[PDB]
Amino acid sequence: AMRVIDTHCDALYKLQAGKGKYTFQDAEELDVNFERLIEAKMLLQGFAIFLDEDIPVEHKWKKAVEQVNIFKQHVLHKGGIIHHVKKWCDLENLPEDKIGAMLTLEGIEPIGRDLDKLTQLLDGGVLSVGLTWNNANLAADGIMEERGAGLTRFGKDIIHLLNERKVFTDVSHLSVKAFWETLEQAEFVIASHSSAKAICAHPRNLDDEQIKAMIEHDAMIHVIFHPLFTTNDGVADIEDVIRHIDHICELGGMKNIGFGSDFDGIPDHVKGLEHAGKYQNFLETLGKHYTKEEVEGFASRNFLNHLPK
Amino acid sequence: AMRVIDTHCDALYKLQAGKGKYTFQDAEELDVNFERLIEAKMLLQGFAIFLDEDIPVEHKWKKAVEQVNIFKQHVLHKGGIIHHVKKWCDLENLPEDKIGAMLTLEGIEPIGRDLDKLTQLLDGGVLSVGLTWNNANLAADGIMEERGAGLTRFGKDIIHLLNERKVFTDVSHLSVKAFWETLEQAEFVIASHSSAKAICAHPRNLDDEQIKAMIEHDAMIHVIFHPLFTTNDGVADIEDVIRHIDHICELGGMKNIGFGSDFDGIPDHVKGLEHAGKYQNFLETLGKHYTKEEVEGFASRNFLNHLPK
Ligand SMILES: [Zn+2]
Ligand SMILES: [Zn+2]
Ligand SMILES: [Zn+2]
Ligand SMILES: [Zn+2]
Repeated sequence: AMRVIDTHCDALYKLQAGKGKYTFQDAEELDVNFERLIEAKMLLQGFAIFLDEDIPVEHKWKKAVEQVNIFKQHVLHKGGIIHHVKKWCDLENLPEDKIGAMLTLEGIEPIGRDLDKLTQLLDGGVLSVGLTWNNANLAADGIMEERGAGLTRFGKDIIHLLNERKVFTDVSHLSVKAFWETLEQAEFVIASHSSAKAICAHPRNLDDEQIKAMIEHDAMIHVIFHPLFTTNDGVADIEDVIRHIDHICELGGMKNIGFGSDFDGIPDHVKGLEHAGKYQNFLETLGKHYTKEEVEGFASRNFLNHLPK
Repeated sequence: AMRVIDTHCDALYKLQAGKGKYTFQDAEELDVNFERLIEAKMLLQGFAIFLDEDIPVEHKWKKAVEQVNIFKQHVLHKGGIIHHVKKWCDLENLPEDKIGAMLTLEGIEPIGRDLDKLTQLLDGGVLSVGLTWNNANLAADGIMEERGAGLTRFGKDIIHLLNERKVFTDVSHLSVKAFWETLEQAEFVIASHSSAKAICAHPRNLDDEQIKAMIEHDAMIHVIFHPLFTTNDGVADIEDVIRHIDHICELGGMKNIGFGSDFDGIPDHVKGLEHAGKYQNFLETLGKHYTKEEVEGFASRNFLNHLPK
């Protein structure tokens, strides 16, 4: 039984937007639903808290908390199997029949200038935080901001707290400058859903020096199943995804690769990776390029070897 | 009788903080109150919209609308004499017995990332906009942010809107980088309350190169009545303020100088200038140093030669 850790899906965002017309148990419009987790044989799934950039700055904090309660009410205890991983020890002591679920924060927009709002979310079980989504915010510039500046003092204050609380600092949407400053400050670095710039040149992807630095830093790179970041022409199959894994391995990152699908946040899908239920198929295909020992590394063992401590 | 244009006071912030306790007509706590505007022979006073940095992000818009309402309800029409300058033509056509009052925005924090909220403020009469106060925000870094970055996409979009609406872009608290990028983007530039760094080396002040650039751009520099920005030692009298005026004149900016007191935002005052009712005393001292025609330039004519058109 090849169990799977996936670091990033947008199920919370989709449920929230759905206004009840979607049930987490079996909605077919959700790449990540309860049935599809079982079928994926998930060990752990990360659920991102993420608000539309058009949610007014003064409603952000309320809508975030709402997504959290959607998690607590809809996702948790589903079928008596979904278990809340609120701390890394909850993960290391999870049963074989239970599936772990954790919360992650995709941009700090919901917290304004307030570190107590962040502390609240951390007390709620948030185990990974990305300072930015695509845009400039109070902590740093995201990757689509042309200015591409690094961290503010507020940003550094945030990371200092993440370090203190054994929470991942997620660089996936971070500007190039922010990424580098973050590596300097953060103790536990992850890229929750990124691929390799050398294979697909989207600004969102990691260049070779950044990948080497991640490896050197002992950080995790979780490759994304989004075709816009997989191939330059934006149309991709499973083999295309594998070419990104190949690239990171050739840079020496065999032990630093995991999966970060970005399921439910995908406008278009990779052929054969249409939803979390297609996971074991993906692993079988992967298994023609990598030993089972290596695939298990990508699937869960690398991540489990990199828990904040 | 020489009339006075002053581009910047914090009466709205004080009024709001006073929680109804301060009457605009004559409160001693208000550096700019009605009786003192009369004594000053004010022609036009700028009223800044400014929130404590500690106001949570989700309440900023509300607190700002509060200040606009304070302006409309406590300031306008007082004595049948205070007249709303909502557009520049209201200023050039002010009836003889009237005193003009205009709104300005001291940092774009209250609008979140919503350009429409800015459009509302502009429609309500904001005629000058500083992108930042001291801190990083969604538009640019302020002068006290270590990162010291320039304009974001949002900041550039704001300036385009200000250009189109014939509104001043105010660089008084902008980071050095943001200052230079703003001179590039903004059609109508002002420093609503800033002095000369060569005289007083505070980081908020303008160095000779910046001043020469302001003059070249045909921008207005309004000298401040804050001791902290007036003398290196923080203790100042009227003659100390005049040194800044002299300095700018020497750089060739006699026609680009006006006044920006920052009254009501000053913990300790320039001796002799403790409130707006001392303004004529100020002009009397200027008159030792400059012809009457030159003093009228600083007091109002210069600003009146620089209205956005
Ligand atoms: Zn997302
Ligand atoms: Zn995303
Ligand atoms: Zn102010
Ligand atoms: Zn100020």
